[PDB]
Amino acid sequence: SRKDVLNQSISFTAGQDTFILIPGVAYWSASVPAGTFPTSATTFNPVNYPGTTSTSRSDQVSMNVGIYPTSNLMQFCPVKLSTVQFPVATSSLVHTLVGLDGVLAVFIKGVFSQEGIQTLPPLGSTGQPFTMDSGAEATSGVSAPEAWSCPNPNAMLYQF
Amino acid sequence: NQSISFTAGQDTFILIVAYWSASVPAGTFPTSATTFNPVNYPGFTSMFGTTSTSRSDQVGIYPTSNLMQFAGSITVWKCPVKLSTVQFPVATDPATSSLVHTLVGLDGVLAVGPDNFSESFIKGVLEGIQTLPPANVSLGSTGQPFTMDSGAEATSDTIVIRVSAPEGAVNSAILKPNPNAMLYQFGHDSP
Amino acid sequence: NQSISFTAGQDTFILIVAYWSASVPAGTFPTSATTFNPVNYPGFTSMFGTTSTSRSDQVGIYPTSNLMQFAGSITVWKCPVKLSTVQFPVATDPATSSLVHTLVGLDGVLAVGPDNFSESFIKGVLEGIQTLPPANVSLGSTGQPFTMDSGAEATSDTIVIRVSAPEGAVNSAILKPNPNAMLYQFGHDSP
Amino acid sequence: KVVSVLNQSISFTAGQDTFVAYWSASVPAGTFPTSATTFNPVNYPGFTSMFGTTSTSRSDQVSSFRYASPTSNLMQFAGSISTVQFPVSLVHTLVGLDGVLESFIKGVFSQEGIQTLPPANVSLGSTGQPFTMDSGAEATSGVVRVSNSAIIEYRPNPNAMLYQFGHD
Amino acid sequence: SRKDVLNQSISFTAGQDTFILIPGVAYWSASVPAGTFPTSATTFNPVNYPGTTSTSRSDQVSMNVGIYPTSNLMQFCPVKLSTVQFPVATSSLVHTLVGLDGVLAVFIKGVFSQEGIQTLPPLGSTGQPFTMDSGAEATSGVSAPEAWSCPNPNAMLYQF
Amino acid sequence: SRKDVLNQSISFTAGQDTFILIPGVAYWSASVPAGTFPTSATTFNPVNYPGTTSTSRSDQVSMNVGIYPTSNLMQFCPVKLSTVQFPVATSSLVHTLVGLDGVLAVFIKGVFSQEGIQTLPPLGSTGQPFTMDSGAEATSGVSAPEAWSCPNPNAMLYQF
Repeated sequence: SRKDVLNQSISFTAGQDTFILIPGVAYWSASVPAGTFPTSATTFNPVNYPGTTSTSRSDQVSMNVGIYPTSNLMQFCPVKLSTVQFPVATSSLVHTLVGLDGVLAVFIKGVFSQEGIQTLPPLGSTGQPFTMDSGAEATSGVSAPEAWSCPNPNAMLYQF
Repeated sequence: NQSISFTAGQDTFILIVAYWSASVPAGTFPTSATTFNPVNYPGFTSMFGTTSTSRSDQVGIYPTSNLMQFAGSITVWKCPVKLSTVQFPVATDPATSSLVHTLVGLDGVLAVGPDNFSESFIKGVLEGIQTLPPANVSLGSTGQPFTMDSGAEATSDTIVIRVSAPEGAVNSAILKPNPNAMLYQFGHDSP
Repeated sequence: NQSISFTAGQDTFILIVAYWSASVPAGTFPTSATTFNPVNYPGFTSMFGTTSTSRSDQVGIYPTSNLMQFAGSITVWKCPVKLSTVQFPVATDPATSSLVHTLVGLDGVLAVGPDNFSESFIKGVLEGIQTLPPANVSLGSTGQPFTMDSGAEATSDTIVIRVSAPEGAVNSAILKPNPNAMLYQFGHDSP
Repeated sequence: KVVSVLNQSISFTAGQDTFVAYWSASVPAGTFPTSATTFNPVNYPGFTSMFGTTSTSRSDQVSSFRYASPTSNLMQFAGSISTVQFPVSLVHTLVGLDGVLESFIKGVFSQEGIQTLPPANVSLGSTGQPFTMDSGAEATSGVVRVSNSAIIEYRPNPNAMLYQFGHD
Repeated sequence: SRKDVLNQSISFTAGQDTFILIPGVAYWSASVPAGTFPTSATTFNPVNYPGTTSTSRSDQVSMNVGIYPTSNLMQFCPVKLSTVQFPVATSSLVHTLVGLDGVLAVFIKGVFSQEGIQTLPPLGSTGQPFTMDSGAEATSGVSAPEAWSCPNPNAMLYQF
Repeated sequence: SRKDVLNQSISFTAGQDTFILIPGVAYWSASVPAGTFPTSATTFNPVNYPGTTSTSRSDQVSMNVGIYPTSNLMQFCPVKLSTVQFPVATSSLVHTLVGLDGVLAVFIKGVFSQEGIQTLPPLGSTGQPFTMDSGAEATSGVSAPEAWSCPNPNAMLYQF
């Protein structure tokens, strides 16, 4: 029933090739250097549509982002969330993510088209091409040369 | 695909990923230690690589026997196989509960089903998974009746047969995405 | 046309000009040295002469085996064969680059294809060219996997079989203009 | 059963008028190509894993074929958008090709031994080509004007693993 | 787009049996003696519709000839261009021509119905019944007892 | 019958004052330095509408050029062909050209309005203010501070 909007502002990365990707989480853009692709060393910590613990957030319970020029006129994969079996030398089944390999390999007009999760890897043994994250628990769950999308009987969304 | 022959005294249990021919002596059923192997598809290891974690980085029969060996059978029931989960509490330091995989409901395999094909032979008719169960976990913890072993991953309805080769029988037959890789340029769409 | 038998231990690779039965041991695939011969058509040498340069101067199967030898297979994929060209620079005096012929894309032959017929056997189912490659040029320069040798020209989809004769098997079957010459007076026109 | 692209940002050489994905050179500004010039082409991503690598590998995965078919700012920009035979013996050569011989802003919208044309130990003068193929190194790939920064169903082989996802 | 016409005049061969055959090249008629057929020793050098090197002519890029009496009233195969493999004692693939065998074996009213090439053989080993030619490079690329037929953006034909 | 067109592209001479002048020959522009005029030392070698020897070209046998900006928005005489008598100390009559004196002496919007010859001088004694040329035989017969115009019975143009 939500209608996520986020008038986000950027000063983009001059030089660094910003690779922008994409439920509260608004968008994701690890900043990669010039010409290259996200290595295993590359990571982003997201942005979120604003408005708990990572053991609580279950208490309560669509596309077409656009990018528009914040600047003047002269300075310029179907991914699913898998998991992993891995034998231990102490057997588990924990989360990993495939499909990121379909990200590294495939102006001013701009483009419009279209519990416990905090740290996923829970690299390399996970099979993820690189490392995510969402940072601290409370605050979260294009080359330069040199989000607008979309209970229980005791929590707030029940009325609407 | 290939062309096959079976040894006397035994019956083989090939399944429909469509190559695991478990085998026990003639008349018998699989055991706990019944633990077979895969003999892979036409063209497999190129598709999902030599690297284990790279396993998701792209995303009837007829006899070959003569006639005066008149002896044999085929038998197919069927049972559904569901890959499910099972936890177990283990007194580690501190004590843990490990959730692991299991195929369940298979036990129609180990016995006669009501539905069948059974007359003579000569007419003819996720990431990380290696074995079920994997290492360090007992088959007896699962309660699924047997393990099936992938082994070398550098090499690596559910319908099972029962072809019974009695003693002194020649039992022989003809048995059988991410944008990154090139397969989009091979990919045709859904109609 | 004729009626044939095959030796144990081997599998033959007959092709569809429709007579070149390459043969390797049982289970194996052709080699570089796999180099077969033609066994010609009904009535050939009269048509295109005994003279080499005069080669353009006019312009299923069923078994023959019994039953208690119950053993065998047929296997047919298919792959297209395209006669193409290949050059190569050779340090002659002065150094030359010789363009020569090659059949390319054949390499589906050397492996399992997805599409097939494979169950038991007993049911049944330009000017100058001599060999590919010709003389004085290496097969390794071409990269086509094998040579096929015409030999004596005074005697002289592309579909290949795989009939596998295992050890101790009786594997047997029934296998198969210019105005100058008289054939205009034989020639009927296109409809 | 048949089997079923480049995003690349590039700036062109200043003072140098510029002609798998593309194979075209740059001349001096206002000038034309001659016998001295070849071009090192570019590729599609990752195709070599699908194609082949060697000095014998064209035709190991796919047999044959038929062919269906501005990074700068407004302050620094400038500029504008077979076979021949011979005595010493047969060499391939593209024939009739010679006829190749407002301003940059508005952009453009439009639709083995074989490593050199003319080949190794072979001259250009017999061939009538103005321009030389080089194809880069064969170890990576192979083959069978703008004057300031800017940007097919095949007959397969059945052994090839691409063919387990082909269609008619 | 060409419309080759050639008002050709002949004084024919009295005695010698003239065997007249047939892209600029207008017609071809090796003159053979009385009664016989073209031997391997027989050759013609063509005529051409008028209006370079044999390494240049690529710079730029339909039937019914008739024969009409030039004289008074009392004095009187689907061929295709093949090539040849031949092993060398030094391996090549060079041009030859078959179908000429369909030429040697099958008045005044007259008859109307219907790079590097200079020397082809590049005889006998070629399999040609006889020897062509076109003569010098620049000037070219019926028994007596005793042609009217039918680019690149830098050469002249581009406008029409 | 020809309709010469030539989509010519330039990067012009920054600094050097390009003086652009004007049958296959498309245009002519000797590049002269800043402020000055073509001296005797100044020369151009032409461009030509594309598509022989200089003793052959007789084998076969209208205005309004326009100039249009190839570039962005911030980085920026009735002549007749005479001849010459000259006494020799060895008497001839060879070619020279007058009217070039009416060339040395008289933005972005752009302007639209309106055998044996290879080296002519065959300077100074010729009376030409400066030296032409057409360069090699086969390939041919506005200040920066710091062509679209318009036989014999044996050559190709005879049909059209």
